[PDB]
Amino acid sequence: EPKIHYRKDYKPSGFIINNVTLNINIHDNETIVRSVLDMDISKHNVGEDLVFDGVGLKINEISINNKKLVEGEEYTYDNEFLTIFSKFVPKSKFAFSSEVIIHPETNYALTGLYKSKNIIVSQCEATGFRRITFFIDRPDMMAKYDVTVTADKEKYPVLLSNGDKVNEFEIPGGRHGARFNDPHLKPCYLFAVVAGDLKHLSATYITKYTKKKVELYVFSEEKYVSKLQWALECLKKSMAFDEDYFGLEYDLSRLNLVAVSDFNVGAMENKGLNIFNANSLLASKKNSIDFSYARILTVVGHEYFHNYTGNRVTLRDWFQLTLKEGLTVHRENLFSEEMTKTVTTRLSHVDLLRSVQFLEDSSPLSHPIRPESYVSMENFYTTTVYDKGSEVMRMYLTILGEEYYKKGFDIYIKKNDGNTATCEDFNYAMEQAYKMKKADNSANLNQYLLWFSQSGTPHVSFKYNYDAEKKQYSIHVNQYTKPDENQKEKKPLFIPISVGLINPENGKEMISQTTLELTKESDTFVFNNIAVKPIPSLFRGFSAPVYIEDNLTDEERILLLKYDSDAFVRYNSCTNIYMKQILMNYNEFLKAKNEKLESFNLTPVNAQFIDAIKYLLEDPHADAGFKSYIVSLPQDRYIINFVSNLDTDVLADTKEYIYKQIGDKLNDVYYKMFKSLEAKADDLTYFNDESHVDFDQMNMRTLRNTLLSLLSKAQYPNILNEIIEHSKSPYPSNWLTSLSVSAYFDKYFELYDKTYKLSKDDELLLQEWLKTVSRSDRKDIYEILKKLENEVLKDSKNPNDIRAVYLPFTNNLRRFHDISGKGYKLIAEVITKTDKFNPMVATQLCEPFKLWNKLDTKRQELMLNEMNTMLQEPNISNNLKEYLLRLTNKL
Ligand SMILES: [NH3+][C@H]1CCc2c(Br)ccc(Br)c2CC1(O)O
Ligand SMILES: [Cl-]
Ligand SMILES: [Zn+2]
Repeated sequence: EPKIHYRKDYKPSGFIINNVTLNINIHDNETIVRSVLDMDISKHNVGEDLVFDGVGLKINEISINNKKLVEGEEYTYDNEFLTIFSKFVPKSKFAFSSEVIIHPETNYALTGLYKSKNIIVSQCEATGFRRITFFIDRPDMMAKYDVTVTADKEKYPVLLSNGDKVNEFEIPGGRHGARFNDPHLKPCYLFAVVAGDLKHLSATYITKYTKKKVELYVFSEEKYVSKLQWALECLKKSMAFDEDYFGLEYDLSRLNLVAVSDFNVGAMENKGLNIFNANSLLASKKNSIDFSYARILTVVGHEYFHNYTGNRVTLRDWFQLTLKEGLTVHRENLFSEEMTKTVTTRLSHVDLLRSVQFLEDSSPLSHPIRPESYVSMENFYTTTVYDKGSEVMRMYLTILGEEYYKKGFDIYIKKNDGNTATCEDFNYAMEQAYKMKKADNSANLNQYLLWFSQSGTPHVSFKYNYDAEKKQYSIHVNQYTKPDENQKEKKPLFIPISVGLINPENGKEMISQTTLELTKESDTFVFNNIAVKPIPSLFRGFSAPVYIEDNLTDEERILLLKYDSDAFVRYNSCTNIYMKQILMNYNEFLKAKNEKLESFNLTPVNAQFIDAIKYLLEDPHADAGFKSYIVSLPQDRYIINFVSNLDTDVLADTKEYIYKQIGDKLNDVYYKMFKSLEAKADDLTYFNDESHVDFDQMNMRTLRNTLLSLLSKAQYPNILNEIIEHSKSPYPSNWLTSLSVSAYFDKYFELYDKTYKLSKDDELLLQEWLKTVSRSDRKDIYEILKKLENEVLKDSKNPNDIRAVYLPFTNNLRRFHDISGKGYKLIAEVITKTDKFNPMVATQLCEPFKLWNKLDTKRQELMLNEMNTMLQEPNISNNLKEYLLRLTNKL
């Protein structure tokens, strides 16, 4: 029965905070925070008490207009809210001031002000500023910030906060201070401070239009300063992209990026002072796997793009979160697609959406991208809000085209720059462009708003007709969203369907690609002068976030896979072929299990599909990244969206059969390709250059490592020789793959020790090594996890360490879901232990339970018993309690 906030209840504050003047004085065993708030009474004031958020603060004194308030008589504080009785609240402009004590050195929850190794750092989104000092801690309370930080100079030579550094000064006793002025009004969740012995790389950027000089700095601890350069390159690329595509320039004289080792999320867009999980900022080619480079490009870009979509235009309230996150992910997706120029970039986003986000949207946690209520906002930084939000933001571009999309985006910025905004404000701007494109001032996007308010994944299904004498082709389309616990009645959405038509005789396009606008529950689209029966290429680029039911034969899907122009449709046609096979074999194994059959049949894999995989693999002009997708079955969390009461044992048996069906025909091709790809995949050009990344070459290594895994599982003759040579590669992607694939051989623990020694002296590489062990397909994985706990992880409270040890293992379909329930018990024990010092990470660790009600009856009960046991833990966090109550349909 928690405190629940509702979107419909929004109302402006009765107060105004115009300026914030902070003095943050860091000592070994306490930090003293002095704060002066220059305040006023708003037009919405009705004489209410003045209530500040303030969580876990120790009050030394509080004052109004430099007269101390008296506890009990004039205020009360209950460790969450400071209430000043209205009788003592002025009726015009006044100053509120306070001095509180906080303890970053024991703040293991990494919210508010905390210590990460030898760095002091803040994290204030969403509602952490109230853990530093008193505030009306909501994003519509925008103010200007004057921040002084003081500390021991030897321990903390670098002091940072938002904006211009206006003074530096020495203090008796070996201390010093620095003062910052941020001229841009901001909500308090964008405040940040950093103190540490930081080293940096720097550059000067000159903006495109106003020719402003901007100093760019990237910071880390001294040991890792050599890992800063790619992030700086990524920042320069991000700034140029926002200038080139959106015409947006940076608006301060300096921008700082800072890496810290202990961080709950990827990074944070604090104004002029972006703070990063080190794993999302630091890399070097000797000490990072390839995937670090796309991760840093993404996160550095994302944080930079927030400078407009989030900071200069911010949020009226937290229900609008997708307005900054969906939009900023979309901006980062456009950026990364342009930077990498690989079709796999878009494909990876689709692969993530249709696995983890579709799972979420059919789970008890399902919510629209603009939720209707919350208890802890930190539980709603979800793949729905971010990734479905991004697809909803991308649909605007698909509908409008680039020219009118840019026009609408510029309207959004112009109308809302410097202010809070709502999702409706964005839709309104897009609507102005829509009216232009349609040349119709009665056109509107009112229906489009359902994408913000309606939960659940739409299902879009197709039927076809071709009249050869008339040369007339028809596509009959239906949409359906399943009722859920948010709406028992669902409405049709505005679904853009990018389509082409392929001539199956020559593989050629038969129409100009066109985007069909489905706005009704069903529609028929007719095409004339279609000279022969086509195969339709549907939802090109994955043009709407939906379940696609193409009702094509496997023969037609093979032709698309081979000849279509659109990477997504080729990949999806392959996905659909696999799913048809998976569901068939799954049912065959399931019946044999349920009926305790002594003999039964399995349906073999389609031989023409196997031939098509071989054809694409052997094509020297086809794309290595795309090839790695075609030889992999769909993700387990994708598959589960199509199976009721999923028995994970039967699914594992199903995958095993299909992979071996294909390998028994293609392993020699796999081996030949693994060998022929080596020269180009592993070429050492630019290995000593952190300013250039070859994303195509990286995709060649991904393909090689995918093929090696398939060949190792298959026990291909003498493949251990290749694994051992692979362990000698300079590329960590390769030598960590050699550990993974050696799980099937007696050399596993030899390579475990070899790669440990290669990893143990770099904090981030060791975490990648932990992930590799955790995900190893070992029969003794439970004993290996104990080894990691006892020898490596031990008592670490570092979120990266804990997540590395446990989350990859939870994707071990056969072992995590052991029918004894021991894997559920193991992870629940970790969740409960972690919740006592880091509620956010504890809730992140709950991820495997999200599919609990989609599993077979026995596993459902096992998972539910562990969740209810977690709910019984004394002093459970609000974060974890809310999450588990919602997930078990109690909230
Ligand atoms: N505002 C920050 C919130 C933290 C977070 C989370 Br949670 C998930 C993905 C990303 Br990317 C981020 C970075 C961010 O800038 O959105
Ligand atoms: Cl000063
Ligand atoms: Zn973000």
